[PDB]
Amino acid sequence: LSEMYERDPCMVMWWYLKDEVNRHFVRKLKTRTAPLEKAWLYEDSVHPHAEKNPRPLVWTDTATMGWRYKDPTFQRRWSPNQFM
Amino acid sequence: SSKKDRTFKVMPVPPPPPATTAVEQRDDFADNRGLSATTRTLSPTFRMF
Amino acid sequence: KGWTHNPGHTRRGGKNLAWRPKISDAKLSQFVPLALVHPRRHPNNWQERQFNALGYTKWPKDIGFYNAGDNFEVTPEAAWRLYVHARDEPYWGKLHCEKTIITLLPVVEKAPKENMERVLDVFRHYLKRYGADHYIYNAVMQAAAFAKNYEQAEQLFKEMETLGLEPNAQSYVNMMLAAKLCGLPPEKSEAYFKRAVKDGAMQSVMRMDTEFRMWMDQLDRLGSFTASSGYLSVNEEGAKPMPRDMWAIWGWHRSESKFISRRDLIMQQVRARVHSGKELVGTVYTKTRRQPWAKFNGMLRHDYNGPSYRAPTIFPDAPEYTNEAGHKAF
Amino acid sequence: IIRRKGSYRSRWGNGTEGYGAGVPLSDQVKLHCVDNTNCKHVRLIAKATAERFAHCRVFPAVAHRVSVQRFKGRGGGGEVSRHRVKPGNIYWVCLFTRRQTNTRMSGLQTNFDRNTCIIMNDQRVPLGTRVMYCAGRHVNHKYHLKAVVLANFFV
Amino acid sequence: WYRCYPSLMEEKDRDMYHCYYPYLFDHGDKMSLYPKIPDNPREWQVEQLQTTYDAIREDKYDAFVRLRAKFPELYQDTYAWDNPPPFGEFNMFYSVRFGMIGVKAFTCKDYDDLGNQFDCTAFWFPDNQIVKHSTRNGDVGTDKVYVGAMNVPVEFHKPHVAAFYKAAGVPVKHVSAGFPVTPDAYAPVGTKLDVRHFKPGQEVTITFQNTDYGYQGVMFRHGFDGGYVWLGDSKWQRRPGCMGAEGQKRIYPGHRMAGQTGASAETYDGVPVWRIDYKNSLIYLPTLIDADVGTYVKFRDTINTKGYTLWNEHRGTPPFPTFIPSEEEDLSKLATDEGQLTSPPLYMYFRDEFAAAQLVTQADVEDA
Amino acid sequence: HPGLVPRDKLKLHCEFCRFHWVQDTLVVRCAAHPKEHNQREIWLEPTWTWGKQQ
Amino acid sequence: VRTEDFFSKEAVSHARRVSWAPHTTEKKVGAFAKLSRSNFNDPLPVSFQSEPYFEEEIEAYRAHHRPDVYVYKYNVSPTHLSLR
Amino acid sequence: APASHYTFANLKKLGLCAPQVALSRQPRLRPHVGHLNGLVYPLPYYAMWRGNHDKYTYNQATPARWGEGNTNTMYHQHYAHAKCPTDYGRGGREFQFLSVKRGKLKRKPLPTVQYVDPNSKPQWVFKSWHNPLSAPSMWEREVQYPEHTPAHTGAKRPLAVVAPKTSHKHLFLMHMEKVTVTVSPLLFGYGHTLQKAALDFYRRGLSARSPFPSDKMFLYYSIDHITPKIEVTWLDGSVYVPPLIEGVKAQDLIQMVMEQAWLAADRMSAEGRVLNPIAIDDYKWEQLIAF
Amino acid sequence: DSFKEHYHRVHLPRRLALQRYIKREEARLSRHKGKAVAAAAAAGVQPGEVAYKYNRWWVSNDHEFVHQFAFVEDPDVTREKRNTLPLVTKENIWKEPQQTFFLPFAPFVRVVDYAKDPDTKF
Amino acid sequence: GRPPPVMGHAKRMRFAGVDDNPSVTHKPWDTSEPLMADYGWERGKLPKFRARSPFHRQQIARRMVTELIRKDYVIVGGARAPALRILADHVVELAKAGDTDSRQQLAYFLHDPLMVDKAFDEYPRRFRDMNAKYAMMTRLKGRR
Amino acid sequence: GYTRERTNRHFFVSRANAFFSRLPISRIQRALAMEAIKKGSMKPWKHTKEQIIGSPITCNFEYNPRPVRLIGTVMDAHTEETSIKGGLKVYARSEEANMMLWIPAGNPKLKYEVTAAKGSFEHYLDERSKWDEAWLTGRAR
RNA sequence: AUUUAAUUUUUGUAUAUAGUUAAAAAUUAAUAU
RNA sequence: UUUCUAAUUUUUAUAUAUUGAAGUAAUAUGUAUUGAAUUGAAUAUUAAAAAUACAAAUUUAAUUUGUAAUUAAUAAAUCU
Ligand SMILES: [Zn+2]
Repeated sequence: LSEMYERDPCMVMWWYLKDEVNRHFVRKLKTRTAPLEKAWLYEDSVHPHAEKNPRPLVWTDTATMGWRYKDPTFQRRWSPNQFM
Repeated sequence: SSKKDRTFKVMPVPPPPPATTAVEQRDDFADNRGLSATTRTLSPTFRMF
Repeated sequence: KGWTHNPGHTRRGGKNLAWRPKISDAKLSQFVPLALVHPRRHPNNWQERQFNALGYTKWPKDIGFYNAGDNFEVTPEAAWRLYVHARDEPYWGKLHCEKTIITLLPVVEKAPKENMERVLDVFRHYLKRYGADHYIYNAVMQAAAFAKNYEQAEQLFKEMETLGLEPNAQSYVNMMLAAKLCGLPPEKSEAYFKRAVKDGAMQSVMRMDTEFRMWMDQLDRLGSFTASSGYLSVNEEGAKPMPRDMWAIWGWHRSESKFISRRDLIMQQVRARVHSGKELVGTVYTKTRRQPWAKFNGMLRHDYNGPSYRAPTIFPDAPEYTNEAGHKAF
Repeated sequence: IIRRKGSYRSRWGNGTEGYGAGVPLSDQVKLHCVDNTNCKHVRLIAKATAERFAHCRVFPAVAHRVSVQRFKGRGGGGEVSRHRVKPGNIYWVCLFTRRQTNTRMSGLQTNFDRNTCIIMNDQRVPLGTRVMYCAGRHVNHKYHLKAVVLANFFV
Repeated sequence: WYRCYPSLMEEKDRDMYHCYYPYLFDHGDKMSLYPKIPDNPREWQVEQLQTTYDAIREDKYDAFVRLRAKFPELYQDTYAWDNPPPFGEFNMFYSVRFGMIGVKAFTCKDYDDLGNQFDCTAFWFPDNQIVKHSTRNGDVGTDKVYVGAMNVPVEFHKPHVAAFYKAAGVPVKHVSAGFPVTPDAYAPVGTKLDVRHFKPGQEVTITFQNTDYGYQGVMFRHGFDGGYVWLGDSKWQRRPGCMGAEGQKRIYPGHRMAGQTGASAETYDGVPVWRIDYKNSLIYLPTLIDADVGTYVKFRDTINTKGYTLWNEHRGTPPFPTFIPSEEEDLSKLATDEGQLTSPPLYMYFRDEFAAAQLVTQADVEDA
Repeated sequence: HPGLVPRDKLKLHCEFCRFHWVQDTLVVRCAAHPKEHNQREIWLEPTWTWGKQQ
Repeated sequence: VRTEDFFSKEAVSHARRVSWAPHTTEKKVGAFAKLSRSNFNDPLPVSFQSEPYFEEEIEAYRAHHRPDVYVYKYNVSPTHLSLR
Repeated sequence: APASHYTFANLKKLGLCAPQVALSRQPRLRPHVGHLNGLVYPLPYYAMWRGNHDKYTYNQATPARWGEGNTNTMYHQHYAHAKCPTDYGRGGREFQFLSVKRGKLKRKPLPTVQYVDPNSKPQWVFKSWHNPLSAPSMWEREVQYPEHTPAHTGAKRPLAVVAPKTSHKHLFLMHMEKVTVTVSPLLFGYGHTLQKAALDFYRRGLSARSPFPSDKMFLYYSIDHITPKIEVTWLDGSVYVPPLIEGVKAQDLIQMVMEQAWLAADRMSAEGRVLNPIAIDDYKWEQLIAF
Repeated sequence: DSFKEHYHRVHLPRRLALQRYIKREEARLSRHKGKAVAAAAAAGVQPGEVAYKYNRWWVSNDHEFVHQFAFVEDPDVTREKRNTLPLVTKENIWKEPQQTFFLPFAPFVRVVDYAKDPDTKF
Repeated sequence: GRPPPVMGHAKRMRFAGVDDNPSVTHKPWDTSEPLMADYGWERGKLPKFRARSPFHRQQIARRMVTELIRKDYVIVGGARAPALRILADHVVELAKAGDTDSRQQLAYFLHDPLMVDKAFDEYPRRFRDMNAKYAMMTRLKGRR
Repeated sequence: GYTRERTNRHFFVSRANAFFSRLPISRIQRALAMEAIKKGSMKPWKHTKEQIIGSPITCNFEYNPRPVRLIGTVMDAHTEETSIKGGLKVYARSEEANMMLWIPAGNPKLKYEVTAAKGSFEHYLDERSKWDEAWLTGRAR
């Protein structure tokens, strides 16, 4: 992830949006990417969008816990399922 | 095996407002307080009878 | 069944040179940052969790506030209100009292009349508890200098000899500083510095004419509080109730951290105040050789889930929480 | 086994087409030795997996058998002053010339009548006294000349 | 690529105790040996000796700037510390001049003073002129100079093409290509380049369309073996072998195969220059290129040859922007006798024989 | 340097044989007999990842 | 003919070196050119692989028994200033 | 004023051969022949360590360990005083062997010496590698001014700058001439006090281990509640009392006086006092660790 | 389009619009610093400038000389190229043939003074 | 490099320059020769229209020349036309020369003797002043 | 994955064979070969017959021991004019060997002076049979 | 670069003797909008 | 699985460090005995002797020297 950060820090962020937009909208290609091209990644604060007046995002992180790394391609074969 | 569940899971709760009541505004599983602590904005206008 | 025209194991797909450079991982691994610091690994949720997870407290601005340099300070007129309260306490040691006076300086230069009795009441009381020392003399002399009452600096200095106390190495600087900021020319600070060199209380390794310059060219870098030239002439303080970076360091390594849990700050102040049968004390050798590189380097249990949760040290605070002003900058 | 790869770019050609031309004389090519020895060299088979001048006798020390024609005529005792090659011995031959157009970096391309050689010992010390033939300029390298003392003159 | 990796210097340790010269901390206004002491004194961390006169630094630095003046002969190369190279002037490691379009014209065999035969292809530089100067959003390292060639009737170009040259003011040129230059190597739109822009000892890089060969099979396109002549082989004299392995099922991309065999843009990287007929605008290279006569071939410079810059001090310095012949000089007077430039000896020794080291003199021939 | 299969097998054979945190792996490094008495705890390579060495 | 490396280091920092000009027996013109006839040694032991970090060292006479001379919570020395 | 390259004749003499930059069969090292996409500069190898590409180059953020790209806004006690927060550069393998920028150059002028009156001609003391670290001409100023010469003390040259930093076991007579230790047994104390810390220093000095001349140390019982004094007198007669800070003990005082012994013997060597050979070498300099 | 190719075919005209912005703002900052004071911090000294870096010659951790190359192309000098005519080339350059066979470097101490700065190698 | 980049033999293509290179092989790249059986897509060869054999192609070159001479027009089809017009500029290059070498070098080539009796009479009178391009190749519109 | 393999831009596909009449190609090769008969590398030839045989005395100044001097009997005459080709293919029968070698005729070290009046269609056949008998009986059989 | 030469340092080390390199050899060059 | 609807089982679970304790001193049954070419606490075996504390080692052909001198270093306090 750091060797990817040398190349472009914005790509480290774009890889993860793709993983949350492809968390439901994988089915058809049009809706797989059309959201992705709605966010604007900037490795620093300066950005051309004062003319759009981006309203701040009143949001505090919910999980104080850390991020586990779960392999894409991890298969959960059986779930707690009441019928056991 | 099965299809992956691609539904829309609900999002986790926002943080409650700071306490500044001293009424034990912090307590979660108490009889008095409904879970939601949403004293947002022009809620005083929503004056209920 | 041999002799291929194409010798070598040049792989087929992995050729991009950006995501797979043709460099032997033996020679490429030495760049993998195993001490990677800037893409920081401490979110902002924790900065407050790890605050309270030390036992630290959040005071309102008037009592104190982590300043622009993330160094907790006490606000004057909140310092004196401690000394008003805990002067009788059994655990208010010697250097506690003088530290009160030093905090009373950025007001005794701004309120030279209403706060020049606090200094003396710290002075007059300090002698009643502890006989008479240099701490209280160097401090109150420095306080009398900032009050621009140079005559009081002279009136304090001549009592060091009157009490046998040989004027300390500072007791010249407290005077050198006084004779300067009080509008008096040199040869009233020079004649003081030249006293110090002869008595060996101060040491100057240069021709005596130039060390005195290097002295004053630090004593005008430190210009008075009411002037507008120097560092003390700056009044801007970073108002912060908690330091913006709770894991900052003041050494070389993460285990040389800056903010230490109360329950370890105490077991530190213990060993620095007991016998030192392992590490020598008062010497530039420091037997305990710093090697914060050869120490442990790996994410623990508390580097992933974040700091534990100890309930904030917070006051039910019956006094009315009234907000009834905006106070700032002393 | 110096090979090439016919690809309109790597291609031996035939000689007659510039330096590094072609045909490095594969394993067995029945050379015609010319030392002053028992080797009567209507045959002396080659046994090393290459031979040439651009391929540079300088480096390889090309082992060669002797598919003997083994004398014109000799006689005496059972064991004599050893210059008389046994019919099957293996010797590191020093190729002199070729029947093939060997272009050089001077544009001079020489084609000789018979491709010859001189038997040399295991230690590159020529097993022969004189030499009854010429030798291209690929000799004069300190590799063999220091033992190939200029048995004669070159071309 | 070992011996190609330059000296490795980690960024984390390019600090004061490393700098080969006195390390200089800037304060925004003036350089000074010491770190900037932040004016808000609260900003200082505790136990961080904010230095204002360090008798160890100041004296090591006193011995530098004084001794450079005292004994100048010795410390001459240390003057690039404070006297940096100005812009222009052909910086050795920086400047990159453009290249000139060319035409393959014929082939000749040429020999040195020594008898080294060079198959020399002689390229004609018909009419090379700067047709337009480019960029990419005015960025750095993205500056390109375009060079015309071969003055041509305005009809032989399509009207949409010729309407460009007519706009630029240059006479309409048959062909034009874009060379990357470093901005200090520009010229005015309308500069007529001349062949002497190259130096007889240079090493040029040529790019052309290597001669088309049609749709050649695999034993020609690449080198494939295959097929005994009279030893069986029902129908297999030239067909390829197994394409995939067995179970990949997916002809791994990159299988060599049959193909169109070579009408592509080819490149020779470091071919040196042999002669220059600056009266005929001919430039002779000691090589054979595989292109039909008339193949427009563009000539950059070879940039670095064996870890060493081409245009360095010891080895020739180029006519930096481009060679502009003097005003007294013209070519209509002189003849091919005088218009001929030649190169140094490319090969150290006559190459039919070996180097003087391997050839042995009679002294050892008389080994005794 | 023979990986002493568990950490607990580590023993300081020489006076100069001490412990060291060579990147999260407790090892034994000795100036004397430099590789002769060297021991290194068994653990993942210093630069592993989550898909290669779990 | 020890260690064929032969100009393998050729490098000593401005720090951690000592000075610049030696000469064997002769003088240039300066009427004082008795310098060294010096020696050509190895740099300080293994350069920074052992100690990548160094703490700031004051002049010796400023180092030993560094006196505590303060102004309002700052330590003023004849050369150094620091927030105690 | 030599020639930096061998000449053909010079190269030919030794039996060597001229290196080909030419049509040779060899590699003719030129990586970037196909990989570097864009304008490539005649600096030989400025893109190899990155991976021999020129790809990304536009981002300013890079994974930075201590003292690299964006670390400049953190306080690291080393890189605080060892790198100006401006010049901090890119990541490790993304080093800048060549950085090209656009804009008008501003070459700020060099700094000048502080506390040095202009034109004041200084006497020059020349140092170099040759001097073994034992040499006094090694640990002191190089350029000796009349400004940094203490005259209130007799000094022929500004004092030393750097001092060796090593731990001293024993109180060997480095250059002292008389080490007196005054106490007042009228003062009393159980446990570690200054009375105990100074009196073991007498034992630790009089020890059969320390090479200190046992007959040159003088005990002195005082009366008037004199805090334990330790007074050392050097050959020049300038007495020195190591300050007995509370919590001190033997190995500190044996360390204080011995460490100061090198400074004080330096000041004696500055006034012009000739110095003697010292037997002990507390600073290991002629020693190597063997096994 | 792949993943990484996508992110660029989306962000390629999003970085250009970003830097072309700053320059377009760089002209704004270049205005209100005309009538303003000499220079602020303002990301340096705040003309369109590049300060010089005296800190470029390093001796790396392995004791080997590492020089940083920094070239600062002047926007006013380059346009001063694309207008004027370059001077006629000196005849001592082209009428001389460039040497082919760069010869290896020979070490040397400068003069009778053995300064030479490699520290050694013998 | 020193040897040609593509060694002794390789067929470039239709529509390819000569790219002269040092080689042992012989290439004409010129076709001034009269009444020649050099059919091919090279430069020194006239276009080889299709036929069963280079013999039978020569047999088609006979009855299509002896029918252009017999009646001054022949509506010939395809790649025979560019291959015939060069045989009409050769017959006149044979009929102009006149010497009894040529009159046979056409007698060997024409199926009928009266033609070689005609070609040598009208053509010296006809083309006495034209020196090349004796055959006009005008294309009819409706493809066969 | 895939690859172009054919570049048909207007710069690469265009050919200058049209505009090539601007260049007097051979009249350069004349002068090109004229600057090699002046340096002394070559001496003019105008000969079609009268050169099919002669008597060159080659002086290949090979640095090997010393210049090699081989009496020879030319049998090529490769080019028939003073141009760059040259090509004598002298037979040269060194002492016992037979070495059909052909001189490029432009080489400064490979010099040779032929003499006419022996250019006999007989003396040529004299050597051809001499090299035909040498060729055949040299295969090592 | 894996069919090894000749230089050159065969001295360091010890019973024989190393190590960057260079020449030569294995002879060929490569860009989709 | 008639159809609209409602629902309590969720490809989100906590990962072992603070401390290269390395200064502080001449000795004294004694170099025990045996086996040993030799052995003195550290060849081999033998190990419950003593007195005025320091015999399971490194070291040396043996010894002496010289390393070493049974210590603060509370992860437990769950984190939601
Ligand atoms: Zn050990």
